[PDB]
Amino acid sequence: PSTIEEQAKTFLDKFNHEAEDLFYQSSLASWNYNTNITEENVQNMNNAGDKWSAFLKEQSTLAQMYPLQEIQNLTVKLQLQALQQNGSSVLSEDKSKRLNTILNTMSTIYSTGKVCNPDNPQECLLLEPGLNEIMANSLDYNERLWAWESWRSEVGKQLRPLYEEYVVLKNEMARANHYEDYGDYWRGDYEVNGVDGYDYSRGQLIEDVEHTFEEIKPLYEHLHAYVRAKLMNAYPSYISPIGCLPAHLLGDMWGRFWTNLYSLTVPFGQKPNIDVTDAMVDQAWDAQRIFKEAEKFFVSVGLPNMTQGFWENSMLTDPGNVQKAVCHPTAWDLGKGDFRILMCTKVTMDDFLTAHHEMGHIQYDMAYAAQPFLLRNGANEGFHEAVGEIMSLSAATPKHLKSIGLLSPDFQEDNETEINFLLKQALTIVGTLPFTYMLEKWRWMVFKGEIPKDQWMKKWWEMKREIVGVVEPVPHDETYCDPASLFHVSNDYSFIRYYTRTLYQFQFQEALCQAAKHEGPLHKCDISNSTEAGQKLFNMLRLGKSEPWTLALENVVGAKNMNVRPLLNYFEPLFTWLKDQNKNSFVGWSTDWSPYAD
Amino acid sequence: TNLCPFDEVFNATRFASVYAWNRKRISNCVADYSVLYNLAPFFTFKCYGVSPTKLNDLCFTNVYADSFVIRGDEVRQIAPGQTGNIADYNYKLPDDFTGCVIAWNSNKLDSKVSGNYNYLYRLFRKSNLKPFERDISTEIYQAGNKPCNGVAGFNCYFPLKSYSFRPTYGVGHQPYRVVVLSFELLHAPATVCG
Ligand SMILES: *[C@@H]1O[C@H](CO)[C@@H](O[C@@H]2O[C@H](CO)[C@@H](O)[C@H](O)[C@H]2NC(C)=O)[C@H](O[C@@H]2O[C@@H](C)[C@@H](O)[C@@H](O)[C@@H]2O)[C@H]1NC(C)=O
Ligand SMILES: *[C@@H]1O[C@H](CO)[C@@H](O)[C@H](O)[C@H]1NC(C)=O
Ligand SMILES: *[C@@H]1O[C@H](CO)[C@@H](O)[C@H](O)[C@H]1NC(C)=O
Ligand SMILES: *[C@@H]1O[C@H](CO)[C@@H](O)[C@H](O)[C@H]1NC(C)=O
Ligand SMILES: *[C@@H]1O[C@H](CO)[C@@H](O)[C@H](O)[C@H]1NC(C)=O
Ligand SMILES: [Cl-]
Ligand SMILES: [Zn+2]
Repeated sequence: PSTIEEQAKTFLDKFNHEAEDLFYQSSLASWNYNTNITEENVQNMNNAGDKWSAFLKEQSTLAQMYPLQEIQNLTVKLQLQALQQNGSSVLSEDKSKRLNTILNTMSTIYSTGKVCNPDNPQECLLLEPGLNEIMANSLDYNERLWAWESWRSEVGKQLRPLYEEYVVLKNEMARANHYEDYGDYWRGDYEVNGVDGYDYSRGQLIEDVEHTFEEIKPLYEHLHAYVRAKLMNAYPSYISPIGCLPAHLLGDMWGRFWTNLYSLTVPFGQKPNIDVTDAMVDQAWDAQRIFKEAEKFFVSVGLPNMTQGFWENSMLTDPGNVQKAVCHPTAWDLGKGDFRILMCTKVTMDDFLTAHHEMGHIQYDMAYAAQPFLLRNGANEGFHEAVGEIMSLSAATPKHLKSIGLLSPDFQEDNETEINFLLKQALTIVGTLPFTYMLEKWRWMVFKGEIPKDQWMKKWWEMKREIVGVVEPVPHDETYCDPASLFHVSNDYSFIRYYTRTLYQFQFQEALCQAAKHEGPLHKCDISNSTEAGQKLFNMLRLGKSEPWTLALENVVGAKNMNVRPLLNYFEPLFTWLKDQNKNSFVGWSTDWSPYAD
Repeated sequence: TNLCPFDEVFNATRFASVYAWNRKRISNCVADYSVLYNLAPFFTFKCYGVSPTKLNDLCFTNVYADSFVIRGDEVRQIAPGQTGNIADYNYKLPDDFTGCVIAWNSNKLDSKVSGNYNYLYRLFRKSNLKPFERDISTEIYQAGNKPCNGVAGFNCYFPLKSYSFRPTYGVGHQPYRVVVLSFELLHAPATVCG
């Protein structure tokens, strides 16, 4: 007599063996292309990738013939559910094809969209590098305005009809899988059922995101007020002391991060910044040494060294000029004990921190390789990135840099270099939080039906002005689709992951630094040499996604939910500084001013 | 007084799959077991019962040499009182085992870039193996409660799975060659010495 649970276990054992081999061939084929861009390697990548997708669809369908309702073992149930999500294959074949066409057309418009200067019809720019170089480096108001506007009017207007059809089909797919819409389907990533004390509902994520966003508002308003005041000094005729910031003056194509405003906003503009690039060059470091130092970092907290295969098979430098490579830094888990990093490493401080971030992913990947295939991931979509981020926090601190001999002991840390550092951090980390929440709230509301088609762009800019404190420099009607002018929206990726990641990373860093007995402000903390910190982290890393993410979080930080207090703790010295700087300024924004309303 | 043909066991070009493990019976020869304690890189040895130095001055009636290939991760199962796919379904050592297990990494010989599918292991079986039992049957494993009639399908699995050996696998997934030495003392005279 053979139960369904016993039948499921046996089915998963077969799947695990077949999956691991087919996935390795796809991952390795992907590797050979990204490291050696040739027409031949595109084919092999697509052949092995297609064999992998075809196996998955076959195994998803076979998996559905075991009912979840009749499984008690939760780790079996989790694996069955993850393979059983057939996604697009719940639609008719006609609608699957329509949707996949739409997705592909939106993706290639985004990546091949071009604007041409209205002086030369043949001198044209793509987003990358052309328009992005304008938006991160230009100080000229009209040049930035031209890039911002023509990107949204040339490419975004193309995506508007496609995006309308994408919502309809994604909602049909979501509703046929018994979610209430595609947004609810995305929030499914945080769902936990059947584990008493650790359950978490899809609707609870909206509540926790909004409740935590309220507590971030005061720090954001003061950051916004300080930035607006400094830009008002640079652009006196373009910025109102009570209005929103114009959306094309934020340092990238969307105002997604405010990193590049640093040079116009640096609080103490003559204090030396910390850049250890010149010391690395003086000391003859290469890519090898950087990754050796990052390995020394994780070993010092009790995690393993890198495998022998990691050193032999990774690509840590640009492969010369004969072969071309995709140089975006990525950590690779191919299975079968094979872990690699791809990175076109230059001898700079940024690439030193990036090496630590990327090796953090590998550390996460190695620790859960003992889980079954389908549980080998971060506990939820925000965990992996959070693990990467906290590695670069420690590696960049003056304490760590002095410790490894890249920073002179005679370097003097004071009030002011910390305020400068914290401001630069805040421009990246805190400035993106209202951008990220606002964008995802808009998509959620569109998928729910709360924003009719004829009010998409109207509601987008009302929410930009009201939540983000940013205003469009040119009125946009409904022929526009400005959200889709951002990669993640037109390439069909969930976005709240950048919000939850940011809260997780300071929760992790606060927990680890307490375990490391760190003295003083949280932002000066280096967890190096703390085997207690390394162990506490490892107890969550090895879980993969075998446990509810709420439990995984409790393991590191002793609390079951996302929490803003550690983030505010990290930025408290800046917050009190901003509050005192702003005592002569207006804090907050009026939504009715705009650059074009005169 | 001929020398014991261990060379054709250890230096053999191709080992058996562990589900179909190979046994060579030794007789009427003199073995110098101190030939081990040497070739330190990736040769590991673990004896159960009597020291290698001490049995080189000892005589047995029959010696058996069992050889096969498994993943590095799985070598720990070639040991008494262990469980897992290998110890349950492919090669099982008895609780009261009185012999030696030699293992070495053979990535250079048993993996290739397209994947070596020469080596198989048994993944499903109704019951566990009795010690030193071999099962080479290829009958379709019945997981469900319908007969399979000899074709793979839903709940009907071919029970032999291929390792996939590629040279870029981690050490735990690389191939290891294993030799298992059993020594027995029956009523008949001893003919294997040192
Ligand atoms: C859910 O199914 C799992 C796999 O079928 C169980 O794990 C297996 O438990 C066996 C107990 O006899 C053990 O030999 C196996 O090695 C182990 N396999 C794996 C991959 O872990 C699991 O049982 C729990 O987990 C193991 C580690 C032991 O601690 C058991 O005593 C546990 O009950 C099953 N869980 C439940 C709640 O039934
Ligand atoms: C790059 O790819 C080509 C064919 O795709 C191959 O012949 C060549 O050896 C590769 N180069 C390296 C360094 O692997
Ligand atoms: C990793 O650390 C262990 C412990 O010292 C050591 O034996 C092993 O050889 C190290 N691995 C490498 C590749 O150095
Ligand atoms: C970690 O320990 C080593 C050995 O004492 C030391 O050289 C290094 O500076 C330590 N790092 C920190 C940050 O204290
Ligand atoms: C296997 O071959 C090597 C090299 O020819 C030799 O040193 C070794 O002794 C051989 N093995 C046995 C068991 O004789
Ligand atoms: Cl926009
Ligand atoms: Zn990352």
